[PDB]
Amino acid sequence: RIAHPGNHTDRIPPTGGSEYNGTVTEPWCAPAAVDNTYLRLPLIYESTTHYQQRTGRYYTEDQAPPHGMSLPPK
Amino acid sequence: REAICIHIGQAGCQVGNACWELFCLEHGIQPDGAMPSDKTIGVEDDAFNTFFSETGAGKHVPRAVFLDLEPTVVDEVRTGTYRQLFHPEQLISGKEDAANNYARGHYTIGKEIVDLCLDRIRKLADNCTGLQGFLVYHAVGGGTGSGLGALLLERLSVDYGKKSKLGYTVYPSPQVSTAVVEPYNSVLSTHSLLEHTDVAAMLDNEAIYDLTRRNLDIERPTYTNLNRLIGQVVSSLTASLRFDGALNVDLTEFQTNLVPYPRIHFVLTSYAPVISAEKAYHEQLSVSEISNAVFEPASMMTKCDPRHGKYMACCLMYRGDVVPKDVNAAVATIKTKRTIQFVDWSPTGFKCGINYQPPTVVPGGDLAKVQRAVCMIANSTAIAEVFARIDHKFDLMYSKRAFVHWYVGEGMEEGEFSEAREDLAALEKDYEEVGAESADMD
Amino acid sequence: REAICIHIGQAGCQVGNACWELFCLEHGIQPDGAMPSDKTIGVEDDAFNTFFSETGAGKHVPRAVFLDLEPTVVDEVRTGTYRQLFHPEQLISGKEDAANNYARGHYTIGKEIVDLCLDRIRKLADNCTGLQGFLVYHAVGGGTGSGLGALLLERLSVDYGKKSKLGYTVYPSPQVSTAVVEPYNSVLSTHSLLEHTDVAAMLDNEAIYDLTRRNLDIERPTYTNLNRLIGQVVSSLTASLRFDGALNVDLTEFQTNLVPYPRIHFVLTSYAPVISAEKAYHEQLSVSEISNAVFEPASMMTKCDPRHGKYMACCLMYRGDVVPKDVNAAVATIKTKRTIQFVDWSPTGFKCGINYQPPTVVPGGDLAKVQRAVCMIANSTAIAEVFARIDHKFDLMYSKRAFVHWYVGEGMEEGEFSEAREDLAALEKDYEEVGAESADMD
Amino acid sequence: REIVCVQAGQCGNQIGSKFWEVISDEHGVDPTGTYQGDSDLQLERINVYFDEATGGRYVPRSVLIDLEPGTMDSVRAGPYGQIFRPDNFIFGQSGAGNNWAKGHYTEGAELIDSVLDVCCKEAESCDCLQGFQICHSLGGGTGSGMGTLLISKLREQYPDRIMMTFSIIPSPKVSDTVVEPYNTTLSVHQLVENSDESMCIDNEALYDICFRTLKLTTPTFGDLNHLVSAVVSGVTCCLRFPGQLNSDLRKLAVNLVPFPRLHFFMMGFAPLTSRGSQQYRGLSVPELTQQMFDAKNMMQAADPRHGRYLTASALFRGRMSTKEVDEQMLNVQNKNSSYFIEWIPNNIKSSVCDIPPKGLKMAVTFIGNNTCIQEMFRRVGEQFTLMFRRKAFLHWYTGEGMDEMEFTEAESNMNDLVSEYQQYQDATIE
Amino acid sequence: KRKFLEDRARQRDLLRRRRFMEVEEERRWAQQDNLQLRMANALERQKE
Amino acid sequence: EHDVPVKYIRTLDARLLPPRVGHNWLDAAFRSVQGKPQQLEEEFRGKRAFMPPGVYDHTPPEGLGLTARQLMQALDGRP
Amino acid sequence: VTALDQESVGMPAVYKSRYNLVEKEGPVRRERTTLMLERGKTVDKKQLRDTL
Amino acid sequence: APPTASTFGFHGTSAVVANVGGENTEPSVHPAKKPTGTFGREASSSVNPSKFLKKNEGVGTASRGVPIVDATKFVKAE
Ligand SMILES: Nc1nc2c(ncn2[C@@H]2O[C@H](COP(=O)(O)OP(=O)(O)OP(=O)(O)O)[C@@H](O)[C@H]2O)c(=O)[nH]1
Ligand SMILES: Nc1nc2c(ncn2[C@@H]2O[C@H](COP(=O)(O)OP(=O)(O)OP(=O)(O)O)[C@@H](O)[C@H]2O)c(=O)[nH]1
Ligand SMILES: Nc1nc2c(ncn2[C@@H]2O[C@H](COP(=O)(O)OP(=O)(O)O)[C@@H](O)[C@H]2O)c(=O)[nH]1
Ligand SMILES: [Mg+2]
Ligand SMILES: [Mg+2]
Repeated sequence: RIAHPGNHTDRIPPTGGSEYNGTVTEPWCAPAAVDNTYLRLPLIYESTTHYQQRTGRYYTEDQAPPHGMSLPPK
Repeated sequence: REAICIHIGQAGCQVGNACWELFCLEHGIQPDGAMPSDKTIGVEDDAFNTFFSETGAGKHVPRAVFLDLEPTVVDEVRTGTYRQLFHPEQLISGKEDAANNYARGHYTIGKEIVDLCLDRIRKLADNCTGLQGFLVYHAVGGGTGSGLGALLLERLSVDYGKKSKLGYTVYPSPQVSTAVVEPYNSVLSTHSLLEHTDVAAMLDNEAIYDLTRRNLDIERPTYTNLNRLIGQVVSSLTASLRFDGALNVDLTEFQTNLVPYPRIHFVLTSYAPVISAEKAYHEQLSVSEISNAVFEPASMMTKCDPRHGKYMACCLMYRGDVVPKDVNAAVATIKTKRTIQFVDWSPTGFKCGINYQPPTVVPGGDLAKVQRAVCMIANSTAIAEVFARIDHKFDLMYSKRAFVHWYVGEGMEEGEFSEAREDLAALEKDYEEVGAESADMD
Repeated sequence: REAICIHIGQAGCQVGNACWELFCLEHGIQPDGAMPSDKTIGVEDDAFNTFFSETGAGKHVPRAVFLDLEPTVVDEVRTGTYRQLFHPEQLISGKEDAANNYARGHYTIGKEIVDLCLDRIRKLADNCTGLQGFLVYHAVGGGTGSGLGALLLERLSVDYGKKSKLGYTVYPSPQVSTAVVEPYNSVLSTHSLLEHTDVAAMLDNEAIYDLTRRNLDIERPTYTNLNRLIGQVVSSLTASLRFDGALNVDLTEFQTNLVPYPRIHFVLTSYAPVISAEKAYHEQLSVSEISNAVFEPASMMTKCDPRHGKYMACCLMYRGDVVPKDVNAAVATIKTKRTIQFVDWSPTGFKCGINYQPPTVVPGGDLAKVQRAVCMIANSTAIAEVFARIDHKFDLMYSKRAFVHWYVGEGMEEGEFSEAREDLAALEKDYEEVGAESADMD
Repeated sequence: REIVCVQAGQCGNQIGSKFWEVISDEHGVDPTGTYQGDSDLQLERINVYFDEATGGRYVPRSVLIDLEPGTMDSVRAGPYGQIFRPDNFIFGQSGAGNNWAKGHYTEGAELIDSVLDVCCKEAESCDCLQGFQICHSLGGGTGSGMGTLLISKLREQYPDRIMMTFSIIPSPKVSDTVVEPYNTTLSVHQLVENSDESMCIDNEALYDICFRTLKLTTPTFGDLNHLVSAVVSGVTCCLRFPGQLNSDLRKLAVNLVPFPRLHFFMMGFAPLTSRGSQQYRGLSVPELTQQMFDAKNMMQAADPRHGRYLTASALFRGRMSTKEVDEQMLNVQNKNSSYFIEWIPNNIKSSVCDIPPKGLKMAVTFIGNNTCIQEMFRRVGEQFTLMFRRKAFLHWYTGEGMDEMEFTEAESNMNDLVSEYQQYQDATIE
Repeated sequence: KRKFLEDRARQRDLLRRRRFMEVEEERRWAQQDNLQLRMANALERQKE
Repeated sequence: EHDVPVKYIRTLDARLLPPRVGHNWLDAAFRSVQGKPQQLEEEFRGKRAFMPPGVYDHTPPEGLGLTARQLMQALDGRP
Repeated sequence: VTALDQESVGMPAVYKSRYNLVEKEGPVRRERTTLMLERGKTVDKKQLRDTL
Repeated sequence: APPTASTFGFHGTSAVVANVGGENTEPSVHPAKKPTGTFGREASSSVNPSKFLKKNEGVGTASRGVPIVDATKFVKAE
């Protein structure tokens, strides 16, 4: 029902955890490089093990502290 | 009381990340090494001591080394979230890999790195007062894991002597494969694992993938799921040291009960309540149900069928809310089955352990929360089929000397292939002979 | 009670600057020589007396001379921050250097300056009531340090007689090098240090560089770091004279316990908690850990490995909050080790000292602040390997008479090269013979 | 772990300009040379290809060699040209004339000392040196002659490192140069003795990729050199970014080369599809594997159906499951079992890297060691024998000074290479 | 037992939420592709 | 607020797309001027050169304690 | 080295020399000894039994 | 005997800390000391068309199948 809402009256309300920029606490900001405007930068640039280290102690990924795009996480 | 963990190469370090996340979360140590200053439970219990030591500043730090020949994985550990937990000396990294050559690891490259490893192990063993073994995690399919793991186990075995060495080993899956040269490395590895380990637990990634598809509801698993399962198994085996219980089991009791003859030390491992949160509400999960679960071959973490062999000894570890009478009733029910067979020279087939601390639940985890669990390690003649497929693949490849020039260039005599293949053949014949009925008295 | 320090040449004056910085900051004497009225030291106290004397108005002045042939370094001291601390007579400077020639320093140039040095040293020794030795800092690689240090030690040994002379010497590093003629100066130097010193401590700059890169986290070390480490070591050794403790150790006890035969006086030195502030807070620092540290060859301040020889005597100085049970347990653990070996004629291998004053920390990022430390001086046959590399470099150069005309022109017979090389060869044979097991009873 | 690049001749310098554009983009280096990236993950491995100049700037560790500066004069005035170090441009005063002997013996020996001096200057600065990387064509003149000269000198000087080449090879249908068989035969003789691993690309296959697969209306050499730069930057991706299963040039060589003469490889890159079709098919690991073995996406004229695979390698970039990769590689091996050499139990190695190329969710590059490469060498040997029996253009090479005996040695060595491939193709278990 | 039941309930709810979020995420990946496709088509038309 | 604003969607600009095969709007073979430069010879003769500016940042560290500030500050005969 | 106990105005908290130790550990040890001597003279068996 | 646990004199190799064990060995498998380094050799004089490269006469390296490590004074692990 989320994938194909169609014309149904009983639509599923959004969860509020997914955002295009990847952060639920910070608004969109213009990137330093012009060609990176359309990319989802906070999601592309993160290793898998770092992701499971940061997100491991939370039942849900939006409760985790923001990535921060820093070599040691903020 | 204490145990020291040695993590080698990529699989061993990645499994280490899952293990130490779990052990921190189970004891309650924060990722920065400091316990919550406002958490006054009332009695500061000693249970951490099996895995942590204090820095005198009151930080906890763990009894582990991380060993790699390439920098990337250890630098990833150095820059992650747990930066402050580890002592920086514990994270040892070389410059360049062993390039899938056992010969390069053993002769050329590991010989440079091995003395730093020995100095760290020396510094750990000096900060103990009842050390009772080493736990080692590595894969035998890759070059540095095989070559440096063997070299390091040899050096440990000369220096420490009688101290126990327990290995968790990632073996080549029977048809899933990741590299071409896996048979050579596994053959050359098995001589060292035969001589220089007290119990060896065998793992195949294909079995844990099947288990995560079948039991859990995960369509696209990745290594973090497997590593969390392995961490749960290790926590179950070491729980007997750390928490109150009815029947404790020290690692020497494990070694005494599980190993009948000094060469017959390769064991199968399985874990019962692998279950999703949605499945957990349709079923009760009593002692007898999970005891019945550990004996089904669908539960095993190694791709072998135990119905094709005979059990010699089983060690069953129960943790959580279990009562000994229920364990006895379950074991009595297992004994009746006809598709479970013990060698006639092993009448008293079971060892039990019972611990009160239930398994911990990890926030991002995929396992459900459950009141009780059981973990089994068992020794069985079925393992002989496992060796046979490597020997056939080695014979197929070695008949044309398909890659040998790499090994000879990196320092190995061609003769060493045939020696190792004959030694593994004799081990196969030992497992054939032990399972032969005693028809001598007729 | 009192000790006088003599600093010769460039390394010896710069290390003296670092030492007196440290001794001032530990006692609390202001760089003007006064003492602020807000401190709780008390006017009556005497601990300074080992190193300072008062004129009666309460200014402090130190028991030291600085000797150099070039003006620049002493003029740097004269124009620096401690200008008002030193008496101007103490800072003695010639016009021009000994140009890396031992012969020029000993025969031509030092002979003019040496009588002034003896008149100032006499003026110091007349203002004492319990002088108990000379501490000498010099490098044997350069011309004035070798030549004037030897000449001055000869004159001191005639004039003062029985008074003890303990040397700290910067020897030519085994592969780091600064000048071509280092082997000649070091060979010619060792004869005088052999005859005219009671205990000789050996230092190598390559070892202190290794220690500051490996143990400390310093990417770009400079001589001030090395000199601060040396100052800490001297402060540790002289702390036993200056503060209360459980087991005191007088400077005569070092020579009595450490020296078995009158020629066997070359000793290895090491210091335990050389550690950075970030590592120090990652690790506990009990007595037994730092005692284990002083025996690793990675801890040494001389580039030698003691595993290639046998110990004859060890003297262990503990300062700070230490309890005798930890010293006894540590020494018994060291005795247990299999890679640590003592000659069979030295059964009681250890001397202990225990002082309550913890080591002082000098502002900057070269040592953590710690409540306790241990310092070791030890006599071992392994030192013969250190001399052998200089002899090989000497033989290489002397095979072609590569530079000898300079030395012969400045006043030295060619015979002196062969004499010195044979005397150091005899010192190696002494270390070979002393280390030979007593197989005479068979 | 630092790589040194060498770009030789017209083809090499042109491909190099696009390669260094792609690499500078991936690490977020502005065309002024200033770092302007947006994550530390970009910065933390910049050393692999760049040296650091003062206040921000990065400079690329590459040597450019050509006999006439025209291509180099164009790239320098090009949009990224400023990044290159001025001292790294080496040029002569007369052209190679598309003649191997001229390029190897007369202007080669004249210039070569300055190239070796620059390569040594660059090599000794690294804390640990990985293999050299060279891009050149085999059919040309300065590319073939000076590339193989430099390769021989570097193999004398650095025998313990890895030697890697990317090489352009003559199309089966139309020649770009009349004397291609001589230059190709002599260069393959040099490579087969000296090289550790060599990749071959046909321009005809890139033209067919552009026209058939991408349906480009007006393709240009910038597109072909972008395809090459894409595969080249993909093979090295695991060296310079984190991942779940790291890989390395030496591990690729160890898994790909069964015997030391068999080091010539086929290349492919999978996610190619026209903008009109792209709306009709989402990216997924099955889709990548199907495209990866799809001949539309393969960069050589020879077809696998006439040979057998000894070994293959796949490098995946992106966040993806390892299970799907493993079962796809098993399924392809099981369904097409006759095209895989049966006395090796598993021919495919996989590797997984976290960081995809910009603007693609996932990508894979494919390297294949297949016996159908023998048909190319056989064709070149035929054309060589046709020209040599009649002395068709031989006076140029003999006038430079070559002995005719050199030609018979190179022909014999190629014929033995073809025989060795044919023998291993038809081997059996018995 | 009651506390264990409450913990199991909250865990199941949070897992359901996460399962919703992944399906929410895939469409944003699709949008990221769509923007580039549109701009490329417009530029091609201008060149023609 | 988290989505890309419409100022970057409703324009026609070729710099927003990363380089790739098929992105050939801004390259050679389409320029109005196709003359070949003689930059190298002129550069080696020393009458033209490139020298881009650099970047330097002069921010002071934050959160320093009293002792650190004192350490930073550290570095006539009349009665 | 700072003092274990706070509210200590003495900057050299640990400067235990001969003179400091005699002039500081004389009075305190003597006071403890005399307190022990006089305070233990009045023994009360009943109060000790009550505490037990 | 070479110095033990040193940080000088093995630049360009794969070693991190050289010779911790204190045995008679080279610091690393790759040559720490070589005939020529950054100075280079003469290559113009050494190339002639009359001494051309012959069949199976390439440079012998570890990838070809020649144990280069046995020719140096580096102790292998027994
Ligand atoms: N379960 C599990 N298996 C892994 C993991 N990492 C690698 N493997 C498996 O182990 C084998 C590869 O061994 P590696 O650890 O990569 O070898 P290595 O230790 O890195 O040796 P080198 O390649 O020489 O550096 C393959 O079968 C992989 O599937 C992991 O994190 N978890
Ligand atoms: N640790 C340490 N070593 C030093 C210092 N200064 C010089 N050295 C070393 O000592 C040797 C040089 O000896 P010098 O002291 O310069 O010789 P000199 O005493 O000045 O003799 P002349 O040159 O004739 O004046 C070299 O090995 C230097 O590395 C120093 O300040 N600290
Ligand atoms: N793919 C590609 N091929 C090229 C390019 N430039 C030249 N070639 C090919 O390389 C061969 C010519 O070699 P060339 O580079 O001119 O040799 P040189 O004269 O020694 O530099 C011919 O097959 C050309 O088609 C290019 O930019 N891209
Ligand atoms: Mg690896
Ligand atoms: Mg001087």
